[PDB]
Amino acid sequence: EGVQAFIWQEFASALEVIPTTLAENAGLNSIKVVTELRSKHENGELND
Amino acid sequence: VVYGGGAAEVTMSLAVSEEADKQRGIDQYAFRGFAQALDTIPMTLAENSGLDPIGTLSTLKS
Repeated sequence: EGVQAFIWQEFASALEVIPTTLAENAGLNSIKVVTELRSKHENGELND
Repeated sequence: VVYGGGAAEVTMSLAVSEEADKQRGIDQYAFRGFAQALDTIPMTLAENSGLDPIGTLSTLKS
């Protein structure tokens, strides 16, 4: 609950460009792929 | 007739983000972009007036 926290939200959002770039190079839709990254990670803590 | 002063922009912005929560599809980020784009005019008024933009939009949104 601070302005430093609002910067950390943008820090977390901008860090997701690496799997987004992998989706565009592979031709897959980034939102469909990144939606699966969000769907499997709450249970899968690593190696996903 | 409508009351301006940044009220027309923010009142049209929060509803678009609310619709995106159930109308997700592929265009979920498209509604979020238009919701954030409408709020820029209040932030433009915050820059010219010399006030904190984040505190202003946080108080108006809440």
